[PDB]
Amino acid sequence: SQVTVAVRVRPFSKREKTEKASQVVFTNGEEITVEHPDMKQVYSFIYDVSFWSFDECHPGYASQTTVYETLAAPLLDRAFEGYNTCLFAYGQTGSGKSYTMMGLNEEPGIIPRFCEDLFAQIAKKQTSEVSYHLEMSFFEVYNEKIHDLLVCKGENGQRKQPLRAREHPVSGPYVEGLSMNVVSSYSDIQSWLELGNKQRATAATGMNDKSSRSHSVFTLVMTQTKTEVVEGEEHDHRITSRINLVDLAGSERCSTAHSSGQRLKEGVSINKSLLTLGKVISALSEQANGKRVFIPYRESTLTWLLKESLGGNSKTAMIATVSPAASNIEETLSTLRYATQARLIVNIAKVNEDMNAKL
Amino acid sequence: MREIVHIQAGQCGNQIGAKFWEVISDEHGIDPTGSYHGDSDLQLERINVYYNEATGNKYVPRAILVDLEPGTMDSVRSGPFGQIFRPDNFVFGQSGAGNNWAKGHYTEGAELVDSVLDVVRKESESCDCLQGFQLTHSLGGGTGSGMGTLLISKIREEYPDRIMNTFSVMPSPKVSDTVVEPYNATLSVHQLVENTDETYCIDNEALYDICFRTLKLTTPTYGDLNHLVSATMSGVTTCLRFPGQLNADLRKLAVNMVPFPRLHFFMPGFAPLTSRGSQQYRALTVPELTQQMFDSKNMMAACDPRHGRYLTVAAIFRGRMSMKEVDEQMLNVQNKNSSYFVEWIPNNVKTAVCDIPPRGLKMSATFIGNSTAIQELFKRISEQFTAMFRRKAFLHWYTGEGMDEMEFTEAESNMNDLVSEYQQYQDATAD
Amino acid sequence: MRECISIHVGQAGVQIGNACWELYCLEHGIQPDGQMPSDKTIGGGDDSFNTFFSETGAGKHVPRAVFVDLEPTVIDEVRTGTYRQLFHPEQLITGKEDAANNYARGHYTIGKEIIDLVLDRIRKLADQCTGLQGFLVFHSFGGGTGSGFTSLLMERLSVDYGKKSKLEFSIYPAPQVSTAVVEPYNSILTTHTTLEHSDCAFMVDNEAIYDICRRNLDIERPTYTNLNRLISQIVSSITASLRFDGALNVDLTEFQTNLVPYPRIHFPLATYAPVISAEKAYHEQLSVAEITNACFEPANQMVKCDPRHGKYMACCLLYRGDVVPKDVNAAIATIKTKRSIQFVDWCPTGFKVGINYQPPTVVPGGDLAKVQRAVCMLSNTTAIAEAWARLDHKFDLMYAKRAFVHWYVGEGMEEGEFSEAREDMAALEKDYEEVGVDSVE
Ligand SMILES: CC(=O)O[C@H]1C(=O)[C@@]2(C)[C@H]([C@H](OC(=O)c3ccccc3)[C@]3(O)C[C@H](OC(=O)[C@H](O)[C@@H](NC(=O)c4ccccc4)c4ccccc4)C(C)=C1C3(C)C)[C@]1(OC(C)=O)CO[C@@H]1C[C@@H]2O
Ligand SMILES: Nc1nc2c(ncn2[C@@H]2O[C@H](COP(=O)(O)OP(=O)(O)OP(=O)(O)O)[C@@H](O)[C@H]2O)c(=O)[nH]1
Ligand SMILES: Nc1nc2c(ncn2[C@@H]2O[C@H](COP(=O)(O)OP(=O)(O)O)[C@@H](O)[C@H]2O)c(=O)[nH]1
Ligand SMILES: Nc1ncnc2c1ncn2[C@@H]1O[C@H](COP(=O)(O)OP(=O)(O)O)[C@@H](O)[C@H]1O
Ligand SMILES: [Mg+2]
Repeated sequence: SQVTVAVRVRPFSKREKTEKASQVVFTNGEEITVEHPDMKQVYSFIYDVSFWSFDECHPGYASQTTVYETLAAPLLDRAFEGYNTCLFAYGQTGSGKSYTMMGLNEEPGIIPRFCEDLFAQIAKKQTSEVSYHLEMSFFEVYNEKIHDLLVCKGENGQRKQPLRAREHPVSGPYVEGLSMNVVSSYSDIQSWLELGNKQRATAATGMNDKSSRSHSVFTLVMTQTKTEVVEGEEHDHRITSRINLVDLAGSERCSTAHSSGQRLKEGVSINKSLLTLGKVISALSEQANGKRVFIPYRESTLTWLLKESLGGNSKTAMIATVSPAASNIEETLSTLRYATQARLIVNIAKVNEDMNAKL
Repeated sequence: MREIVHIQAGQCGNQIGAKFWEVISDEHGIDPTGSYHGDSDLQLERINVYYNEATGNKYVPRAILVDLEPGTMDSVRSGPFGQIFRPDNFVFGQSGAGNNWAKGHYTEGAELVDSVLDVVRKESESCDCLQGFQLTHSLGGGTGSGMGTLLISKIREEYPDRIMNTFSVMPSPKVSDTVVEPYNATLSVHQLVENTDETYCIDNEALYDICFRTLKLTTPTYGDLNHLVSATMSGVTTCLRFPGQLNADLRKLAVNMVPFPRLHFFMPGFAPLTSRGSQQYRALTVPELTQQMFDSKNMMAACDPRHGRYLTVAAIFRGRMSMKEVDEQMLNVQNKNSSYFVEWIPNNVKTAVCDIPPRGLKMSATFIGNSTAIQELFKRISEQFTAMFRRKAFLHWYTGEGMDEMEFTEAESNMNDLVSEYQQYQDATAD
Repeated sequence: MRECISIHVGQAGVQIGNACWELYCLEHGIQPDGQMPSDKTIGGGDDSFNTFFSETGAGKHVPRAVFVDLEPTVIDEVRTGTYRQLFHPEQLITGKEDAANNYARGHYTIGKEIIDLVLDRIRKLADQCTGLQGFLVFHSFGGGTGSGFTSLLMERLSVDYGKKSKLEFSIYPAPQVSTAVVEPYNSILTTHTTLEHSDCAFMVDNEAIYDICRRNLDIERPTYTNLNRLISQIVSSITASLRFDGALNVDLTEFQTNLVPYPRIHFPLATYAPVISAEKAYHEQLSVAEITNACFEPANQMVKCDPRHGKYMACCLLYRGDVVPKDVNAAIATIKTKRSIQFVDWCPTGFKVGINYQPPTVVPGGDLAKVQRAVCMLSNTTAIAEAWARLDHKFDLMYAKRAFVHWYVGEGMEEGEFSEAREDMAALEKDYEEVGVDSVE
């Protein structure tokens, strides 16, 4: 019942430092301030958490392990309590995103620490009496069509199989005909992700030869089989849990780069999904404030396939990867203005009527 | 040039089509043969918005008639104005639906739909530009619901940037003309709110009361009700068809009237409706029409809006008039009746004017509203629905043609979620 | 010679042009077929005044104006109305679809593919002038065409031509009245862009003209033409300094130099004092004092904004007819002597006067009346911020729920643009609040 928004301001690249563009993103500790190079207007931003990675010697450094121990481990702890969990990710191409979720071989990200602590606590908590099972699915969303990233298509060309969403009455919604493979060791997970990302939809526009035009969901599902009756072998209460980590595409604005084609039709749906997702997050944050409010989930696909993982006794989180430079300032604020959606205590009024607590 | 296609399904849509063309032909000056007998040159400048052309200036229409039983078609063809429609468009089959939604969406309708698509692509590609399509069906039977919704889905999957505007005769509270109305209507609403840009709900009991109280008729047959529906269809799209002072289009209505994509179910209405012996004792002016429009016993929605709040309003006027009276009277509506409107939008009203009125009236007006009250319809159907699903009354006629008990639940949950979505913007909450 | 290119965008601009060119062709003795019986009678003279018209060899004249709507319901009236033989046939019915009242259709999906023709035709108009340039863009807020296409055209003309005065005789939304409910968003996103490329954009509001036409003209059931002829008289009173002769001339540059102190506050108001009918045309002296006291009088301003809530940063005054400048000096002395007409500490001069020699004309079938002198005032204040504030309130009440945005991203826009425009709009509201402060050592 939370949003737990967060940012991450990367350090300069090598090309940027040789070209020597300006630093503009600063920090007043936790609160952030940014200063347009025209000396004209300053913009302020507050979040529940702020990660700084620009220069090492500054206190409050935000390493990869800091990211894990501050964001991810609570999701795992609440998964073990029998609830579900979701995590988001936002960033335009170049804002240091894939280095954050996946990481590198010598510099891990968030995914591997998550999965390895998963296996560790499995091998710890597990007994001869109790067990743990774990399955995976990994799919994508392109023009609001669902596609499965965990398969190889025929020798034909673009004959991608579009699947269908269906609402179960009890277990909640799901996708029809989705591969649900089994895993026990990280060597399987890396293999599956490598089959995945190479099938994801990518194109070349004015920003880079390699960008992302589709959302990508990575779902794990876990089962506690602590079901052992005293009289004999009989099962009482399995517990299912749904862990979810999604990489979202950027909200490219169609002005500097004329799209004139299918790329426009992708961008528009991508924009729509992001707007609806922010709208949902604001409503859930308000619901956490004790105020009953509607939670529009059927207005998009990525939410309708993730209803039960962002409501009730669930837990959520967001992370926003932005850039420090001035040559990527216009795409930078758009991220931060997209991640202001906590609105915890900002000028709430007060009216109350409560009496007759007596004879 | 803007161009529209009229799809026309069921035993209700085809009679409506006969009347609709019997009205638009008289507004554009066409005879049952095809020829032109008009009086003004404005009357064919934009005839292509609904019609096509021919060899000897016969001005043939654009119409696609998608029944499954030939009865309505064979009643239309041997009729007053059923001699012009392109006989390659009298599409039909056999083995009618039988007031079953499964026999129009899954098994039989698929053995006819591809022909209809081949006709639609023909009637589209021969247009210079396109603005949208139309579809008149009922909800309560098989053909108009199933076949119409399948066509909606496939057409929107083909041409999604264009508009799809559906005029639907939804069921009534008291006297149903079918026993399986809730099931069909609910399974259709599961496929209309997702795949449509604007739907204008219509009911017959409201039309009966509008024909009894206002017009003081004694023997109202369906001709008079379809006459009203045609009068609405016609004044919804004058802005594309004739000049004006503040023109409009269907996209403007579908934009301004639809804050969020789901809540596009609208209450229609027409003015000046008066008795045949009582037009002596009235003044054809703007405020009287504005009074008659927002009145509840003139709306075709079977639903007093005074039970709820107005979200957004579209009033299309016709006649040589003044815009100051329009703006002032709409202001006084926005002001004197604030509790019937929404506050997080300041301006819950827009306008549109054509300076070329109908054939025999100085002025006229048409009304479209997006309210919270229309949930009372859906809230009824669901209460009608589940009582039958909880005991599975008429289920097997729907499972014997390729279904399960899950899709019904999907439709019910979607409709109930929409009810809650409408309720979210109704209760008078103060910050 | 001098020249002023007049552009019209949308329904508002096209109808305003239908009125403005009626008035213009009435002033220069022109006939609706382009010809002139006057030169047939004379055989010479510059009466075919070429600040707006262009000559040919057949005694014919063409206006130096194009108009476009992306909505062919309008232009076909001109092509089959009274004024089809006059205009060049190059009027852009490219309106295969309407702009749907969303900035995104006017600015990207249908804005693109219709502007290169407009640029080519503007270039063909400009290469036929060896002199001044000024783009008088008659456009509108609220709508998608007058917002989008306007913002794109001024943006491109900032590049292709640069140092040339670009003006706009806009139509500002009323705070209560309107005819559209996605109206404010378009206005904000228009201001955010055209705060840079423009030089001075005038403003009117139809609620004010309604009140002005019932209170003074005494007509209670008006159309839009009876509102537009007043704006046409405003435009004529402006441009007569270039068309006709007089004692003090005020070209297009002088407005942008004498009323635009800071660049980001180039948003003045306008008014026209004698709006009396033939009945009230008698019983009244119509001197310069009555006018100059009436131009600063609320309920005769063309925008609903009490100036007394703020101060007057600058003021231009453009007269027509039998005027003795002495009376103007006396009038301005009187206006300065009063105390309910404030002024900034940093502008004691304040006024820019311009005097012509011709009176106005009288359109037949009109409501205004034959008079011996007429006036226009163009004021730059600190008051209309309040009006903008109302817009920047309404936006918020609509934006906090992301209403009417799916129709905007559905044609290629981003959410952030709304936030960027609102943030930019806040930077202006402080400027109008900053200059009103009186300096202190
Ligand atoms: C005083 C006068 O002019 O005669 C009116 C008249 O008295 C009334 C009764 C007409 C009459 O309408 C009806 O008879 C009627 C009765 C019950 C239900 C529906 C219609 C009229 O028949 C209807 C007819 O109106 C039209 O013809 C419109 O063009 C209408 N089309 C048709 O009626 C039509 C004509 C031929 C074939 C099919 C239909 C229309 C509406 C919208 C857009 C285009 C056209 C007119 C002027 C009248 C009569 C003749 C009495 C009214 O018609 C409408 C729909 O507005 C009912 O109230 C209006 C105006 C009058 O009250
Ligand atoms: N003063 C004046 N205002 C007008 C006139 N015509 C239209 N308007 C204003 O224009 C506004 C709506 O115009 P628009 O939405 O721009 O219509 P349009 O000019 O065709 O532009 P689009 O609809 O986007 O294609 C209304 O609020 C009117 O007040 C006119 O003739 N005179
Ligand atoms: N308004 C109106 N409704 C009609 C007309 N004819 C039939 N209906 C309605 O249509 C419904 C019956 O559905 P039907 O047309 O038989 O469905 P179909 O068998 O699939 O074509 C009932 O609710 C009727 O009220 C008509 O002429 N006018
Ligand atoms: N905190 C960090 N530590 C080290 N390198 C970083 C950090 N943040 C970003 N980078 C660098 O930024 C680059 C981002 O690569 P790229 O794949 O373009 O990112 P994105 O996922 O945004 O497309 C990487 O080469 C990475 O080394
Ligand atoms: Mg328009």
